[PDB]
Amino acid sequence: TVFRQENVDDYYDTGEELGSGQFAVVKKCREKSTGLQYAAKFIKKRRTKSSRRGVSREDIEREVSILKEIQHPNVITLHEVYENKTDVILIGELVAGGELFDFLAEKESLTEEEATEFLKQILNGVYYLHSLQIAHFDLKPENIMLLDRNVPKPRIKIIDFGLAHKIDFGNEFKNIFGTPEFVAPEIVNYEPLGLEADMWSIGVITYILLSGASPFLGDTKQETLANVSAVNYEFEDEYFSNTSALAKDFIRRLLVKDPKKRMTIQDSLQHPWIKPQF
Ligand SMILES: OC[C@H]1O[C@@H](n2cnc3c(NC4CCCC4)ncnc32)[C@H](O)[C@@H]1O
Repeated sequence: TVFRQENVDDYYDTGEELGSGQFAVVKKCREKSTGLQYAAKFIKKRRTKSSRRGVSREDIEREVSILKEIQHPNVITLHEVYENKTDVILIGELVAGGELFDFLAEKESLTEEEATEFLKQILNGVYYLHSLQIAHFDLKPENIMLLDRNVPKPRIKIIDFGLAHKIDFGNEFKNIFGTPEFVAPEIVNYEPLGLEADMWSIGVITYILLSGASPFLGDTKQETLANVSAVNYEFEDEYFSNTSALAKDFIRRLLVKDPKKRMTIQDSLQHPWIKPQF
C-alpha cells in the first residue's frame, strides 16, 4: 500500500519533539488548512532488504492497517499517512499530558482508587482491542499517555502500535519481543503468542501502579527475562502492607505462566476488585 508522497511540510508545521523510539521520532505538528494540532511519528524506512536498520515495509504497513481500524476513547486515532524516501510519517492524535509514568515518577505513591481509575481505562481500551482480535504486544507505562493532565480527571490513551498484530488463528508465531520488564513468559520462551500476553503486561503495570516497584526487574536484561520465565516475583510487605487483598488477587491471576490459566480481558472486568531483548 502506498501513502501520500507530497511534502509533509507543505501541509503541516512541526514544533516540539514529543518522544522517541529506536527508529522513530514523534513531533507536535499543526495542519495548515485547519489549524488543528496532531502528533507526527516519523518512522525510518529500511534502506535495503537485509538491513538491520529501520523498520521493514511489512511492519510499517501492519501498524498503519491496525491504526486505521481502531476508534475508541482510550486508543489513539490516525489522521493521515505521508511517506518519502527515508520515512513514513504517521499523523495522528496528539496526546499532550505526557506518559503515565513520567506522571508516576513525578508523583508520590498512588491510592488504590487512583490506580483503579487509570487501570479501568486501560482495561476498556484493551477490551476494545481484544474484541477486535488485536494484540498490542507492547503494553507498558511509556505507552500509556494522559490526554489531559490537565483536567484531572486524568483520562488515558494507549499508544505505539508498532508491535500490534491481528490474531486470527488464536496465536501468532514470529519473534515479537517487547521490553523485558513487561513481556510475558511465552515471549521470553519464543512460544506462540496471543491476546494473553497483553493480560500479563497489565498485571505488571498494575503491580507498578500500586507499589512503585517493578515485579521482575533484575540488574541485567538476562536476569529480568529469567525472572519473568520463572515467575519470580512477590508482594513486598514494605510496598504492599497498605494494599487490599483483592488488589493482590487481581495481580496474582494475571501473573500466571500458563497463558490458558491467566485471566482474560473479560475476566479482568468481572473481577471483584474492578466490577462496580539483548
Ligand atoms: O513512542 C515514543 C514516545 O513518543 C511519545 N508519543 C508517541 N506517540 C505519541 C502521540 N500520538 C501518536 C498518534 C499517532 C502518532 C503518534 N502523541 C503524543 N506523544 C506520543 C510518547 O512519549 C512515547 O513514549
